Amino acid sequence: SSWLGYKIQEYRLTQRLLEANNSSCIGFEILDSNHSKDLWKTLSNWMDLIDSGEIDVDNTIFLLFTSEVLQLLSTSQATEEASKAFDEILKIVSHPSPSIANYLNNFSKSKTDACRLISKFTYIYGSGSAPHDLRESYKLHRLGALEEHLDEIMYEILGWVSDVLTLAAEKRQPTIVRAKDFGARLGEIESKYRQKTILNYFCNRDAPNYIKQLNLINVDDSELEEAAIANLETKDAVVEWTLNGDVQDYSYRYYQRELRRCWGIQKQKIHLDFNGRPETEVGQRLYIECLNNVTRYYLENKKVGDFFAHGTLHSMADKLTIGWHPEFDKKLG
Amino acid sequence: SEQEAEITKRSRDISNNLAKVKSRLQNINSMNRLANTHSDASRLKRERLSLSKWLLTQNDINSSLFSEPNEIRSLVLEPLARAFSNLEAELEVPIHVQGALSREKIYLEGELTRLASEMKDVNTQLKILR
Amino acid sequence: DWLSSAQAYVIKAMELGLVNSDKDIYQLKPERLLNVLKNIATKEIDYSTSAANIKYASEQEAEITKRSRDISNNLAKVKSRLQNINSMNRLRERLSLSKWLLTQNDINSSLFSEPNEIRSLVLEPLARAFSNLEAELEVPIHVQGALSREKIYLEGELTRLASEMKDVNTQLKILRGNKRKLGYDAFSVGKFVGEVEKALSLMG
Amino acid sequence: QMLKPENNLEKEAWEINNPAMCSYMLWIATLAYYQKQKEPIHPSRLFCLFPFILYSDTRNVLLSSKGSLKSYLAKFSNSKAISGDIPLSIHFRIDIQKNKTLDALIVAFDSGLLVIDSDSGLIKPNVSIKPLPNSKLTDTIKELVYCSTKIGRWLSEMTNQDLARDLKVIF
Repeated sequence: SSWLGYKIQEYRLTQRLLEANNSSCIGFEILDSNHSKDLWKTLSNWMDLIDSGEIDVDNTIFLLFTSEVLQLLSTSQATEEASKAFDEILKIVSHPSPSIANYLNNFSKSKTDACRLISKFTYIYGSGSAPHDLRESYKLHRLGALEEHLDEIMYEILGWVSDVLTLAAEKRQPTIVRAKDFGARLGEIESKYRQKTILNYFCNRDAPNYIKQLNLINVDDSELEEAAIANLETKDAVVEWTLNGDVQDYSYRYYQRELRRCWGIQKQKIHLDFNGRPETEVGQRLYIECLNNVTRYYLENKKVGDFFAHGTLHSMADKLTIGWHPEFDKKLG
Repeated sequence: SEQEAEITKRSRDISNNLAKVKSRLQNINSMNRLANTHSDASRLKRERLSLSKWLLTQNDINSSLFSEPNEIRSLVLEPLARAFSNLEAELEVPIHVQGALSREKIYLEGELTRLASEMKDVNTQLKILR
Repeated sequence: DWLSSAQAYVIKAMELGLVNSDKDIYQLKPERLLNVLKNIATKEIDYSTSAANIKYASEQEAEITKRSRDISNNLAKVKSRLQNINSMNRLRERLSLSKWLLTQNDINSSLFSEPNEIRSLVLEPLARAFSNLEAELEVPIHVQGALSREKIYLEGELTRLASEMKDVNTQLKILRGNKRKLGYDAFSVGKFVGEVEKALSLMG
Repeated sequence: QMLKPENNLEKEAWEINNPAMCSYMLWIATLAYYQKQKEPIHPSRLFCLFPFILYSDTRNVLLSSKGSLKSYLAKFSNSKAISGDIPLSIHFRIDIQKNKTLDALIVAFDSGLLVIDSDSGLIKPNVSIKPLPNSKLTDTIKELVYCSTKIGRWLSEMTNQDLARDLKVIF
């Protein structure tokens, strides 16, 4: 599906964060024997969390990755089964080592807190179908599906999940990740990879030369969308004007030559002045000082819109006639 | 105070992000209108260009008045027929493009509500510390 | 005239102000629209920016900008026929297509670059038949029609649509302002009131 | 001639005031001229076609009109009495569209659409080539072909003298 460098560690965490609604999936706590130290090390780490009130609002989810006790913690959803599991863990064997006793004696502090810890617990393992499970869960669980390109979206959200997993694992806190922050990050990834790779691909057309000459300046996507809608609106205005015969069909030659004059004037004005800036920066300055100019200019000796000047500048740059980057003819065409 | 410094820093961040979100919503409404506007303009262009294949066939089957081989057909007419053939396929907005436009519109409405709530509670904390 | 400046400041006073104004601004009465700016200019509190107000202005600005190009497509047609009015009072002249076809004989073609094909078949037969009309109806037949009423009406068409540009483009300038700087912090609202009180300094 | 111009703006103008359509509308107006009297059309009549059909201040009035000669001319002057600069602009739209008409003749001169006769300069259409029926047209061509036939039949009763006073054009 995605780039499969991420293991099941990130896959099951992202899948369980996908099927949630503002409920923080706390403490992945990777474990790799009924009397093992790391088990009660992990359940002892969640003591101060539920003992405090800044993290648990009685909506958190606790779970484990990779024994009779594990089934006792996993297979109990209600309070009475949690009580029965608590009495079974409290009477299974005598206290073998102090390294587990120091966690067990405080684990037996409160019956109700332990019962709510069991009621939110669900130990899971996962398998090799975890990328397929994440793919199917995102396909049939996400409202407003983005099925045309979901591999790279899952790649970015798995990169975010792996980054927060490493940031939680390197330091001394458990894996506290909320579904709200996960939903915000997945929404940002979805919006970034819908507004650009498909939407902006429809309304600019295989990377035409005007959008590439914009890309040489590497300006933000708001100017990219403004340029695309200006070019489309200018082409549609030409279509409307020559359908109804408003302007004669050679005044675009007198409009485009004058624009060559203004582009040469602004190029001498802004390229000779600095001569010590980066090429992209002086190209950005030339582009903005061209756009705030060439707006009072007349097509067929009458007033024309701002959108027409911007779109004819972009269509003029599309045929490699004018440019924004100082080195643009060697880069393309 | 440094608390006022970080509060003003995050307020500037949220203000610039809301400015970008409003600009993106204005753009996405512009493309939402421009999809059907460019579809209508392309339909009118296709209607004006639909005689080109017929004139291509009557160039193929008839005898011209020009004795010397001229490339007027090769440089004029099949450009128009090729434009007709391209505009036949590039007329209608695709369903996934319109769906992505609508999903981006409702998502930008969602971030408008979210960042407006963020605006509301940050200006409350400004007006309670000052 | 005035209400363009009033309505543009009211719409941006819901982006950066304390008024919600659930009544529709397009159908709002002018006398209601002046009390909204007095509330912003007198007291500046409860900076409640909401998405229901911001999303209304994006459709309001896009409807105003759509109305801007429809006036310009109508302002162009008034200005295009005004030049044909002004060409009438200075007069008509002979078009002389037969002499005009000879200018294409002495000019480059670049498509049918061989000059022995088009001149021997098309442009000289078109010139000789056009030269017959320069010797048949060469008498100056009078041209009438009394186009003085078109000068009066298109003066009224020009003084209405250009008056709309001095109103509509005022609404674009207030609503856009700086697309680099549409700030939503406390400093942007504080400098917004100074622009509002300048426009209301001239009520009489 | 107009090939595809090396501008993106002027290419879109070229695909609408296009020379394959413009050589078809001249052929239809020649066919409406040749049907009435079986006489070759004087080449100054075909120049006046594009002032009518390639604009909108005329072409939207030919669709409403159904009469002949001054019945259209009353529809600007006295039938609504609000405009009337439009039929005086037909003389000026000769010079604007002389560059559009002249090479629309040339594409019509190839492919057996319009045939000129020797050095006399008389255009005859190809009656052996069947035109498109009104069913197989599109929406915009159904307006223009009806406009081309209507102007092509109005000029059949137009001699050399009354073009200078009714159409107000002098060549």
